Amino acid sequence: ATETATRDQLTKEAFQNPDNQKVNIDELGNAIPSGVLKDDVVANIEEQAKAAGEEAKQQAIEN
Amino acid sequence: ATETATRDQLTKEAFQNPDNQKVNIDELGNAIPSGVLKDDVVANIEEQAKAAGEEAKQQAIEN
Amino acid sequence: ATETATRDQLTKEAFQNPDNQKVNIDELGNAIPSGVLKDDVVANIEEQAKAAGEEAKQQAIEN
Amino acid sequence: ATETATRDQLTKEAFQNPDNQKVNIDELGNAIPSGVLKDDVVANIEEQAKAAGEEAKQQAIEN
Amino acid sequence: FFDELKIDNKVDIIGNNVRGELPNIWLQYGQFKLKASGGDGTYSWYSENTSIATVDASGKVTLNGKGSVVIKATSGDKQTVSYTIKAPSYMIKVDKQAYYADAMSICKNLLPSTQTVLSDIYDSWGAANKYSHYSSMNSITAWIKQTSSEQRSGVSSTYNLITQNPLPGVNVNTPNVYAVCVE
Amino acid sequence: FFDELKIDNKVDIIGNNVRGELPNIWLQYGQFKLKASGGDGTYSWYSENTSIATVDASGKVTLNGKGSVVIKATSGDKQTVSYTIKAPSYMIKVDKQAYYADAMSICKNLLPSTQTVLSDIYDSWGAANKYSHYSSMNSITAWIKQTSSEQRSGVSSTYNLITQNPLPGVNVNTPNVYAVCVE
Amino acid sequence: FFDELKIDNKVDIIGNNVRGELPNIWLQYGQFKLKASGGDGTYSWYSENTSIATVDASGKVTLNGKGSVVIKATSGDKQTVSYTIKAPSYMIKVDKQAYYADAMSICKNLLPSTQTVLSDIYDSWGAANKYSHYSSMNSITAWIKQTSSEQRSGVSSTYNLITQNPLPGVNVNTPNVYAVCVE
Amino acid sequence: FFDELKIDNKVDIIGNNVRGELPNIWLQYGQFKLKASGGDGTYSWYSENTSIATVDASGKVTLNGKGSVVIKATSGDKQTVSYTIKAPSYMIKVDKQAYYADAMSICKNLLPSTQTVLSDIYDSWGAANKYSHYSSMNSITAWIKQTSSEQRSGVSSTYNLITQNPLPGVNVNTPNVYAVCVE
Repeated sequence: ATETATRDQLTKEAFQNPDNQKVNIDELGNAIPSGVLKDDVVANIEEQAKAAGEEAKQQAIEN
Repeated sequence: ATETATRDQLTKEAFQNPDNQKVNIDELGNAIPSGVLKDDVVANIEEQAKAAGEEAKQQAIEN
Repeated sequence: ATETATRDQLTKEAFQNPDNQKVNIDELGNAIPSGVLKDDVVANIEEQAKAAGEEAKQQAIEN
Repeated sequence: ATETATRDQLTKEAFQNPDNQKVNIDELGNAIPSGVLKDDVVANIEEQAKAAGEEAKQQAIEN
Repeated sequence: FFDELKIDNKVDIIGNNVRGELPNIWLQYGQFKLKASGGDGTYSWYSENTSIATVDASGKVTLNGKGSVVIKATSGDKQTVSYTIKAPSYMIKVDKQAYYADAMSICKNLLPSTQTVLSDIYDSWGAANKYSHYSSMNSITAWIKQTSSEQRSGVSSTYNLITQNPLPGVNVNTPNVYAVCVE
Repeated sequence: FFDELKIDNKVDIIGNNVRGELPNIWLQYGQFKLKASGGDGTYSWYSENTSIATVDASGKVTLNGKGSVVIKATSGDKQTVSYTIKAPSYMIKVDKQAYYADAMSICKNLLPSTQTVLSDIYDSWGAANKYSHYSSMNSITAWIKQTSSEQRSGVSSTYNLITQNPLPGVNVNTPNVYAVCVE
Repeated sequence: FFDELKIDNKVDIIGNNVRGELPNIWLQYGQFKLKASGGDGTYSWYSENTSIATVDASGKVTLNGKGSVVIKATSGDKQTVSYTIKAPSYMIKVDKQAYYADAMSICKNLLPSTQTVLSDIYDSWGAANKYSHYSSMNSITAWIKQTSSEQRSGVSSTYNLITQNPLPGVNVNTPNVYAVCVE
Repeated sequence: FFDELKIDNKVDIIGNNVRGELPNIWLQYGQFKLKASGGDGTYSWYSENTSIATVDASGKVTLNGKGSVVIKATSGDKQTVSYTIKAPSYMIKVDKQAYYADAMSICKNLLPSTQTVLSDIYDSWGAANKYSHYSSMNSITAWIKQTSSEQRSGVSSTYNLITQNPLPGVNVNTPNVYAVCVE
């Protein structure tokens, strides 16, 4: 669908703000980019693309 | 952007309904698939994807 | 995936060439834009996007 | 184009591996997710989507 | 003082003012007019078998079935003769319009095997709408059994009896297409 | 012992075996045959003005221009009369085929103003290919000046002189479309 | 001519040269040194219960378990006394490093209930690596039982005993995190 | 009956209770305490050049600039001697925090050439916050002139004087990073 991409753009738009990224710890108690989004933010994003899909469909239907 | 695809899906969703396609004529006054959308329908679609872009932006901005 | 879109662009790139579109008949034996692609062309396209997906994956894996 | 998305998927596929992310420093010399990709990795990605575009074109041209 | 009676060999083709002899192939409900001469002056036509054929008080004939049959022309002075209508290879019959899928079904596997068929019917009898049974029609587009080739693309081609008009690659699901059978 | 000469009023319409009088509207190079009677037995036709019209030794007429003109029928016994062909409102002329853009150009802004035009020509004169100048043609599809409505969709509709066949919403850039002007 | 014997009340805190009395809370294997005075000149220390605690020939103490216990200081001139080590509220113990999921498992549901815990241990005993059992370590980062809030984001926060360093929102699956239990 | 006066060679290192001689490299505002002996009992310290250095009534020294200088210790019984502080190779100075771009600017092209630098300062003088000028600070993270390699990724690495803590690949635009110069 269309949602496919709305996914990939918000997922990336999310890694612009740290407070969405999970944190990981190195050898010496130091914080470092985990490489993951907090379950709830990803949760919302998924929840969005779906809706955006139920958009260009509940609307792509202009005859 | 995101609009990029909203484009390609409605452009294709349009070639599902003939009355959006322009018509072309063959050797003997017969109608046949031109391979184009009526300027106004394409016009609207373009006009849409842009807006849909000003969506996952005016909204992708959830911090 | 990525294929999602490779789909939508070739599906649309196909309705540029009539010989990919199926034909439908009106009240008086006249040919008109059916609004569909010949099973085999769509067949190939689908067959492509998948592969293109097994591209930005069998490659997105650059560590 | 098609590249549009090949962009967004690799950009996201990149924030899966930390060593692509730049690092930022907090109040107490601690490392934390900057929210950015190292110029060269992003550099390559951009360099890829373009090529992938010169793919579903130098090929979308199957008549 | 009357003359020998006799039904003229060559037949008149309602559908295209072309005078000649009955064609090997037939368009069901096609129509040809017979000519009598000599004896009395009046003439009465009748057909041995009604199913296979018919004729009005004038010689206009309508074939309504496949087989052979004879037409009897009787002059007002009790002089009667017969004209034999011998069966054709095949005789095109028009069933209801429907998707190729069922076209091939309706016409129990018997659809025109190729364009090289109906074309003949046309070349011979002419525009289907010329005849009584049709006329009130401006369109008749026929199914032609898709070749594996165009089978793959999920389509087939057509011919419009009333107009020829060959159309290649057609949606094997387009409405407005008659299911022409072949007996 | 010859009889008064005279060119029959009603005219024969080459294009559709319909006998009547010359139509108010004309299909350039259309053709009607004139009838003479009385005097000698032979008949010689000639046309005042050649541009506007012409006729062969038989009465078959070909209009080749807009205006009025007279046909002179002279019998072998030096008896001659005239039949007047009076100018029409408009007379359809077929220029070269081309995109609506230039169609409207070719035909210096003069394209059929509506479908309600060529339809008349057909209803009247019939299938263009019936006439000499055409015949060797199976298709003639005409431009009809797009209405702002269908202007926006970048298209217009058509009519096929040789077949009627009205087609709505056409690519204002489709090949195979003649640029019919209107004088 | 010897003097009364006696183990000085206040205790020495190996981990931060801060002299005072044993803390209510304990960092397992923490270490405090006891002081004797009077009688002979030598001094011999011993602990009632070995599990709960231990001490080397010098007064350096190592708590190795939860409970109460007594240390006996005997001077070379057979003069002996006891110093009582009374049980704490809780005593932090370090198990193996692992994802919060199992951290909470390892430490049988007993993980620090809040940051306001280990902080105390630090404020009190100091940097874990100061003590023998540790020292050869530069990092110890602890799990803190995620609050439903940060539960939803699938994460929790931490504290590094050897360095404090509070980290909020941590991957409840990051490696390099010790599972500190609380007895 | 007083004794020869004399400033003890080895110096005390405020920053890490490690007694030895002044280091070849310096952490600006670093601090070492000098020892006097003999003569009177009191002692008065003073420094030849104030810019380069300073000392309070106790021997605690603060280097405040690059160069050489001498400290004069005078005993209450008018007995005075000098201790020479000779210039170092380089002396690390901390300017304001800022993006590497300007770090390299602030410190007029003079940024640590490699991690192998500040490490020494630490290994030698210790944790920057130990000294007066700092202490009220828990963090000092330094820029290290990016190698073409990490130049391409638009980043560089760091060192925290107050904590060591080496961080590779850092946003050459992260806030909270001091621009340490090198004289």
